[PDB]
Amino acid sequence: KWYYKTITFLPELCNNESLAAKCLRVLHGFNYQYETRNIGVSFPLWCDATVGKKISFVSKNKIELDLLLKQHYFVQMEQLQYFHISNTVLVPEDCTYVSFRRCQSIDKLTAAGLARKIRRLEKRALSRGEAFDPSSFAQKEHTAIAHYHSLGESSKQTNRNFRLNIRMLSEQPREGNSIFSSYGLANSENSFQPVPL
Amino acid sequence: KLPTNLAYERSIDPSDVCFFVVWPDDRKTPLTYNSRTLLGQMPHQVDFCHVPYGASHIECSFSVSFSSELRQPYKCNSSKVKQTLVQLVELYETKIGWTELATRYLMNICNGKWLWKNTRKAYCWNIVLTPWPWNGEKVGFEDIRTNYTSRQDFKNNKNWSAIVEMIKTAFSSTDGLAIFEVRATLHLPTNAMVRPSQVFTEKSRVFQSTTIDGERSPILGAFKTGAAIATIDDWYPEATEPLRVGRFGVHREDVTCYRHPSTGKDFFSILQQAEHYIEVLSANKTPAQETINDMHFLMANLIKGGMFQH
Amino acid sequence: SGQPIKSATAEALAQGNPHQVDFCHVPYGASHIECSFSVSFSSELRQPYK
Amino acid sequence: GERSPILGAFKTGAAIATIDDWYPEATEPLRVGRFGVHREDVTCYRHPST
RNA sequence: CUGAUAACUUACAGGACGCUUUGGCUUCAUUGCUUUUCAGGUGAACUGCCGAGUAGGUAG
Repeated sequence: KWYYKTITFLPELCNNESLAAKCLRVLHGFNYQYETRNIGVSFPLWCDATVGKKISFVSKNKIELDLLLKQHYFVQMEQLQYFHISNTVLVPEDCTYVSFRRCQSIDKLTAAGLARKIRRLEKRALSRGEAFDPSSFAQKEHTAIAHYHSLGESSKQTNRNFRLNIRMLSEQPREGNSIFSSYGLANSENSFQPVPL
Repeated sequence: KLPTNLAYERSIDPSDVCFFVVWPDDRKTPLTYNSRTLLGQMPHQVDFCHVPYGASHIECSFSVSFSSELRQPYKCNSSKVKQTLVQLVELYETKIGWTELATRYLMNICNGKWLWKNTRKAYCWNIVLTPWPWNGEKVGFEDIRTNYTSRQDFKNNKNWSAIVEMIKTAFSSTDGLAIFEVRATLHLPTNAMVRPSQVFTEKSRVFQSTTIDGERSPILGAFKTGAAIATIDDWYPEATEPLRVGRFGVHREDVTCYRHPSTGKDFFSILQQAEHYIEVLSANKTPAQETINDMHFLMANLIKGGMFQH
Repeated sequence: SGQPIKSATAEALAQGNPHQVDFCHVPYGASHIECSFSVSFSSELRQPYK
Repeated sequence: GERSPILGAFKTGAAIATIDDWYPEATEPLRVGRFGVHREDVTCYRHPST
């Protein structure tokens, strides 16, 4: 019983991650005035490089789906024609069911991330005795990573520049009602919820 | 002029700059780095080198040798220009001594110019020379930001005169030699970037590495650390900053070059007036206007020096 | 012995030309280098070969 | 089973045979040859005209 | 508008039998390839939490 409003980026030359991140920031601004976790991300044109020009907001209700797509940002990028919002059409039966998963394992591979991890492990080694050597914690020599298309997100309450980094993968077309999260989802601590693309 | 077969051999000989992580237990390990590759879904390697958590500081060690290959050409081919160039060197040596170039070369070794970027966002960095041949204590330069800023800060008479002389005698004497073993200590902020030398790879950020105790470590080049010591050339027409000594005064950062053959200040325009510079270095007085500053540049090129032939 | 075509610009003389060279150096922490060979002297000069 | 630099068999023969200081004047020893060529000075001493 | 105008070469077939290329041999004397080299991340993907954990997750 899922509907979709795909917003395509028209202006012919633009960064897609810079828009996708902003779209998820405004989704994240919502779901706090209306404490809900119902709405997905649905990147339909996710290729290996430059995630495609449009993003939908697949959900069940279709009353919140269109509540959040009128929040004076999506509307303000409509008169100046950089967005093209759809008319909330239903998902067909036999679709491709993908899953956009925030990993967060990639954030703790960065040298800062490793340092942060070792510093925490140093703090909660208060199971006291040997002050374990930070000498015996070396980055291996080589890490083969894929694929994770990192989006330029940032914190509101603190002025910190983070980076949610998200992976596409497709199987098992049914679980939950819905589940999702703050920034849309296919991971958060409970679910591997698919998305009908 | 330019006798179709004329080469010089370099008089300064630096080595690779080996990095060590020294720990709060004053034990030292070879600094190692991470090499990430993004396995693009159904070549583009990137390297990251930081100071590991809970490390005391970094130790950077290398050696440099000042020798006497600038007195006579390696190959010359011509028993006319050989004695011309040997006369020009010894007339320089007698009239305007090795003090200026010796000081200029030695300052870059004593202020950590050869660290390039690693001194940026650093608290304290000290340099210790072990000179040879030498009878006494190691030459020390403590935190080189506060109390070693200008020439006069170095001329603290404790050792400076004892190590400038021995570079003058290296360039003066036949089979003259001075060997400095340079060790720098870098007190960086927690988890700070180390910036070593990068491999060419003709077409992102693959580092130049060596093996120490069976683990790979970044090295910050050999010819890299020679380019740093030879950044003494600020005699080019007007002046802004010191260039690395070349023939056509090349700036790398912006891809122009000063000392262009049009200006008549490149090495080949100045060299082809050797016969002129012989007579002006005989009579009193040589001006420090363009003539001394050209002799400095000509010598600077001969302390370097490949093949000046056509 | 003059100047070339104006293709040797101040920009063109500042392009980095790469060389490939074999580099040999003493590895860090080594005591010293040992160089060994053999030489033999004989009486092949008493009498011509041909 | 590892690649190592060599310094050469013919080059070490040239070093041992750098004894020829008898050529017309005399300054430094040459590689003993037929025409006692200097390698640094691209000229040949001991040339048949002499 | 042709040395013009027209034009059915056909039918059948057994190359076979035999064979020893051989002996001999010295390619050698001499040798220096070398000189000089900058690959380049202005800051930027952070701070926590859960977890026995260089495991695996987690908010903003």
